[PDB]
Amino acid sequence: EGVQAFIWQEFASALEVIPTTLAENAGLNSIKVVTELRSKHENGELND
Amino acid sequence: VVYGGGAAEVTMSLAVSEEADKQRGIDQYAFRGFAQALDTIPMTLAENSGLDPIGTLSTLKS
Repeated sequence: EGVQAFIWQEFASALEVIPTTLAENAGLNSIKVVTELRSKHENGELND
Repeated sequence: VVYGGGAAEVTMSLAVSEEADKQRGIDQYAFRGFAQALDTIPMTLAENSGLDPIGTLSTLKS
């Protein structure tokens, strides 16, 4: 609950460009792929 | 007739983000972009007036 926290939200959002770039190079839709990254990670803590 | 002063922009912005929560599809980020784009005019008024933009939009949104 601070302005430093609002910067950390943008820090977390901008860090997701690496799997987004992998989706565009592979031709897959980034939102469909990144939606699966969000769907499997709450249970899968690593190696996903 | 409508009351301006940044009220027309923010009142049209929060509803678009609310619709995106159930109308997700592929265009979920498209509604979020238009919701954030409408709020820029209040932030433009915050820059010219010399006030904190984040505190202003946080108080108006809440």
